[PDB]
Amino acid sequence: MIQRTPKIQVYSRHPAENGKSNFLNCYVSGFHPSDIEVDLLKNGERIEKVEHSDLSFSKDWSFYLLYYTEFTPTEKDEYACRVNHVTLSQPKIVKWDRDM
Amino acid sequence: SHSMRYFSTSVSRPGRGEPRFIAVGYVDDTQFVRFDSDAASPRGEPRAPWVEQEGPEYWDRETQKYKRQAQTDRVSLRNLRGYYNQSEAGSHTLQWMFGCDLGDGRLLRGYDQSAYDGKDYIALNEDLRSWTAADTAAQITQRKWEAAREAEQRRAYLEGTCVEWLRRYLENGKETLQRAEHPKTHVTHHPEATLRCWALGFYPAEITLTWQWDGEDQTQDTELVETRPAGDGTFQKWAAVVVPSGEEQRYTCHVQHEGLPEPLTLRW
Amino acid sequence: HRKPSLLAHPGRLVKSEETVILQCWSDVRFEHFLLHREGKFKDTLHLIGEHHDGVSKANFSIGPMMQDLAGTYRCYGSVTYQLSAPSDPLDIVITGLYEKPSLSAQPGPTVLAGESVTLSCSSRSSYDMYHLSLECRFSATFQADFPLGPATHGGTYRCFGSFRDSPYEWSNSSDPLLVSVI
Amino acid sequence: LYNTVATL
Repeated sequence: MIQRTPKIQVYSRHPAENGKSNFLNCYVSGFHPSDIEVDLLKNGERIEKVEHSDLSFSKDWSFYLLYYTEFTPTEKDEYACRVNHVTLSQPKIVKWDRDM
Repeated sequence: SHSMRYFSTSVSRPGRGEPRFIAVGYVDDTQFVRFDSDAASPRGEPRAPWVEQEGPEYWDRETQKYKRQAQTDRVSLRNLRGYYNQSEAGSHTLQWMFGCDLGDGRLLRGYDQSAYDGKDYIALNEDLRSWTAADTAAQITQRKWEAAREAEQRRAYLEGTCVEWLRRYLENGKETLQRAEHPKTHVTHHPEATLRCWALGFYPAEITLTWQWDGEDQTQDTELVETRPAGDGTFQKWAAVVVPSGEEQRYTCHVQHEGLPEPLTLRW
Repeated sequence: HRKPSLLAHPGRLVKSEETVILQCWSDVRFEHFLLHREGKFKDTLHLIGEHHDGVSKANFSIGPMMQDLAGTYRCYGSVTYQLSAPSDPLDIVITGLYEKPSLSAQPGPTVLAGESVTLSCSSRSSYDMYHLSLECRFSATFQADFPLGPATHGGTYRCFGSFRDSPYEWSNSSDPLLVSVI
Repeated sequence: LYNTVATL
């Protein structure tokens, strides 16, 4: 029985530019087991029309998933990704930085 | 250097019903099929256009094979729990991966291996006729599979069926599978300052990014993120560096990718 | 109440992906019959009773044969539930999952009356025990020897192999061996 | 084209 910690990246499909429609992504990979909960936050609150890809895994048997949704970036509207896993003591929030 | 790969996962949930089974298939870096046992009407679903016109006979045969494998995994999960003297209350995971690689145009090498709870269990050897068991429990499985002449059947699929259909998919979808998409690149400046080299919207995922300084590689002080999916079938990556404010024009970013006629060089 | 009876048609050895009938029956006019399986995957089936032609019965269809359907079966009669004593146990076995063993006769397939005759069952697979059918079981080239004693009435024999951790999953059948006493 | 095999 082995267990691995998820890696997280928060980013947008296209280069961000306020007032324009885009897609906000949260990419989790390298974790085990596959039971995981991932949430996209709009100013600290949950978005509810979020979809995700089909489960797959890599050479070392660790899983990866992508969570995505439609959104419109603006100014002083902050976004983050919140994931919880059996390997994490408390949930971990990762804020979206449009320069990374 | 094309390849076809399949990934299957079964997870047990004692009490909340029978195990969950999900399988996906790839050609190179492109998904083209999926199956989920928790769907309302479980069936194989296309995920790329070049398998959408195969006919209902094709997709019904695929659906029957997926349902058979989910039933097979359910028995295997119960057997493994006995091999390891585990309780009937905990959750456990079983993964399976196989596929073929092409080169002159035929089989370069085949794969077929399994894992239990995240660790190696049993794997088919590169000779496609002998097994490698990871522990004493997997030795029971090896003895059963040797008595069943099972390696003969996996080799026949990998050397014939896997290769034939990979060639067929590559021809029907050659306008997207065999035409690379070049990355769109630009450099950004972030205040000593930071230089970031971007690469977006490219396919396949293989790419190389390198910062320089009068032709000298700057590997020591280069931040670099893992290649990530864009969400539409393309990929992204960037490499950064920190520079004395004033010497920005002395540094260059270099991009190597299949979709470029020749490597690129950038400045801020 | 009294216990019912339980048999299999055409037999308890079921080829892979085939079907078999488990028939519970009694002279008591039970309203319902229950079929219970003990093994890897336990299950319980229910069928309404049928009372035509001088007996009360229920025909349970078990198929297509897979590994989760092999095991020990017992059936019950319901007076209303409110059940009776359990029937005699019956072992349903799946066959044809491994390669067939070899079956030979140590002092010859054709023998004289009164002579002793011993049958042998061998294979290169690491089977843990063997089964002989005309229904014996012996522990394990891995091979087991079956002594038949002084020859009286010969017949046709078959052989199967199995693994210890899965005693209801058998190999393919060996080629039949006919013994003749003259 | 998928493939389905024996139990462990």
